[PDB]
Amino acid sequence: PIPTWARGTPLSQAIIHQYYHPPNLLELFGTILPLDLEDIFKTSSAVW
Amino acid sequence: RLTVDDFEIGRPLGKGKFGNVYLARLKESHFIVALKVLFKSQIEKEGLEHQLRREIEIQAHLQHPNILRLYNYFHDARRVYLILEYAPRGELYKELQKSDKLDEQRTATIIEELADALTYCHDKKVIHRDIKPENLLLGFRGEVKIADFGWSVHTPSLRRKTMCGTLDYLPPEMIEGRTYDEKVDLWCIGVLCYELLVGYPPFESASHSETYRRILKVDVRFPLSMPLGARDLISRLLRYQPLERLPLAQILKHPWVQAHSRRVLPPCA
Ligand SMILES: Cc1cc(Nc2cc(N3CCN(C)CC3)nc(Sc3ccc(NC(=O)C4CC4)cc3)n2)[nH]n1
Repeated sequence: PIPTWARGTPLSQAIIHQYYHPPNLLELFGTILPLDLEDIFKTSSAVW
Repeated sequence: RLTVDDFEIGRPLGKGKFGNVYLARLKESHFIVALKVLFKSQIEKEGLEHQLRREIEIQAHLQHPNILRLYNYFHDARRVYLILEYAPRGELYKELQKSDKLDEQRTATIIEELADALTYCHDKKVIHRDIKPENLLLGFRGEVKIADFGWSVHTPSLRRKTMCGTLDYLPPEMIEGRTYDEKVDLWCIGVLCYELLVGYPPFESASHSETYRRILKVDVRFPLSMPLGARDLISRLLRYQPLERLPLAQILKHPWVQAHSRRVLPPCA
């Protein structure tokens, strides 16, 4: 059973809405913190 | 802040083909996303700990309308969660499979969009190394979203050696084991442009070995129906010598791209 928001005309309308009314993504999702492999599990490529 | 419980799941995407990917939305704001779930056990079993880190750092650093956005990631004891942009028209490969090929206008538009995204990437010292139809998703108005960063690398020096990508798209300098730079991406734009207009890639063959030889010889065979402007663009990108290839800035100004591109920019503000 697929939620009603996630198909048909309701998804179409929400997609339209989101596309033309973009939100503030920062306050919605925050900064992306550096990935700490030690906490997750246990060269020039990091110089931005 | 964010955890699994801040999202409602809508439905699975891609039928397992792309892993555990769901249409979802924030419970509060109803902002729609693709949520990708990775099992840590499975990452560890495939020793992809470092590839995960790489992919996330690169994706985090890239904000462009033709690059599929990573909004953020989080993790619980058992899983890693990527909060990715939802591309509502899905896969270019599917779109390509409807007609087996694309018209000048849709192709030109994709070319302009990739040259723009990759200008942005190269200016940040990111080389993609795997541009091809199957790595591209489609936005609300049909705008290309570079969606896979598996072979991508951040290299300030723009010097690398690793064999990367996909057989039919491999540039000659990689096959030759030379040092290479950002110009591997220009080669792939050329292969892509050919494949979208013709329906098959230009070096395709029955074996890996024969494909390698076609690539090294730049054995491109244009069908007679190929529009003249596209033939020009492709022949100027599919060059053996990397520096002879049409640079991104000249791709964007190419008369065929100018004439047939109908690129739209996503709204903002
Ligand atoms: C990540 C992502 C995926 C999307 N959108 C979609 C959309 C889609 N659709 C199925 C076909 N209808 C007609 C439209 C919606 N089917 C897939 S099936 C699919 C699922 C995942 C991926 N790719 C990845 O997960 C890679 C990037 C990490 C590609 C296709 N993905 N937006 N963002």
